[PDB]
Amino acid sequence: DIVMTQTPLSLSVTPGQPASISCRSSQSIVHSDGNIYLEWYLQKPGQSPKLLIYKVSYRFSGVPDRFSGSGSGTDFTLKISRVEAEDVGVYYCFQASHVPYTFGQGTKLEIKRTVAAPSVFIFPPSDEQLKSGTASVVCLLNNFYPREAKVQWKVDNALQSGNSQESVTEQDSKDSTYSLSSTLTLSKADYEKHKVYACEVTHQGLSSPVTKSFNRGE
Amino acid sequence: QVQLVQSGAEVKKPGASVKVSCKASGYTFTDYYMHWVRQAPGQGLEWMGETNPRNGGTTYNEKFKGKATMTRDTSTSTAYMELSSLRSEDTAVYYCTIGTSGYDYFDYWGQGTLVTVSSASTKGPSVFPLAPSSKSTSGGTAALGCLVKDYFPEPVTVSWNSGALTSGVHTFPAVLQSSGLYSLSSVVTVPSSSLGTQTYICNVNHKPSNTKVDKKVEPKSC
Ligand SMILES: Cn1c(CNc2ccc(C(=N)N)cc2)nc2cc(C(=O)N(CCC(=O)O)c3ccccn3)ccc21
Repeated sequence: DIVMTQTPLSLSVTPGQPASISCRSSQSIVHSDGNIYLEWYLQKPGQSPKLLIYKVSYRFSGVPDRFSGSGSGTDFTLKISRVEAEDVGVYYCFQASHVPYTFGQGTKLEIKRTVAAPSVFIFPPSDEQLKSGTASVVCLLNNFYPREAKVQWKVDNALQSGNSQESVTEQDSKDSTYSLSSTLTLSKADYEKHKVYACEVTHQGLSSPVTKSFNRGE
Repeated sequence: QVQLVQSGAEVKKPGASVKVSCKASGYTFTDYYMHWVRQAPGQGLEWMGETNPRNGGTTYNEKFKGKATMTRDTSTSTAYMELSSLRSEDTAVYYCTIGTSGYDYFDYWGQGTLVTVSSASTKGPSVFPLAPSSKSTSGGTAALGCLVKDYFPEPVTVSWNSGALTSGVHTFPAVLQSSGLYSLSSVVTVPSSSLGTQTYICNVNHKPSNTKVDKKVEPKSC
């Protein structure tokens, strides 16, 4: 099989910057008809891939002007003239010249936008969940940049450990930010042991940490 | 108008078989070759084969030959991919795709079917509201959401107000709990001034069990 090697594995560019992605084939990809069937696809997380470029340099219909492709022999390049927020995702190169057709390992595009501090929100367990014998407290960090944001759960200022899960979104395709959801789950009996439930948020855009909290039962 | 309608999700025990469907609509089924593509952790994106819509024959990627059986049903305009003796490595997203200009490109794709190979039973989620309150406000903005907890396996999809609310929506990637079950959350930032007139419903779809949940997130008086 023809190995398709993409460089870099992760591309990070500032807004207003061009983006170039290299795709190297381990063998020649000249179809028997004389053409090179080299394509470029963009995939957003939990979305199917989208066609950008076909046959090395032809821009697919409806694809923005900024996208273009080139390459010769075994060397191929995907070009973005000026990156837009909607450009984030994973770019894959693909050959359909020789069977079996093969894709590259993909290149993740990241927009290095201006530092943005998160907006912090907290949600006590709903009245519904409390009837089940379990209590989940959620802390939301919204629209921040960069992705490195630390959450510290505190119960009456005692730093919590071992009962929380967190998840960060893919980069937002409108404003180039990230959002983080953190869930602290305790049994109702353990929930009813503490009063002050707090999430302390540390980030590059925050001069000092942000603490969102509530008093259980208030 | 061309649409490739896929199974969405499938859960199967190891050693069992799965038949992944791809229903064609908005075009004459026999005009274009149907392709199958695997997206698996590590291995990544892999073309599995192309099925001739006329003779019904498939040109396989040698790696998937035998293991995968790609057929084309002209009576229901549905293409099928059958994976035999499922193993944990077979857990992946399976896409059907077509090309409308000869063998130049893949312009139309299905949504993908997430096939999970597991001995564990399918489990529907709990859907708890993350109610807006004085504790979830940020300068004229109110955050609200849904916590989708305790399901198995993946995926869960979330929409707000049947797809009519998308601005400020963040559906978080699932987390794997200490029990082996999954959990995710989905949040939206809305004007705080409109909490008294708008209704916000999270539409939860646990694809493997086909559980559809419409949960109203009512404001909290706290
Ligand atoms: C290998 N193969 C494929 C597989 N698809 C494919 C899609 C995308 C890609 C890719 N991503 N590059 C790679 C492969 N499609 C083909 C179309 C023709 C063709 O020229 N015709 C016209 C003649 C007529 O009118 O019948 C045709 C059209 C429909 C049915 C049969 N033949 C020849 C060969 C083909």
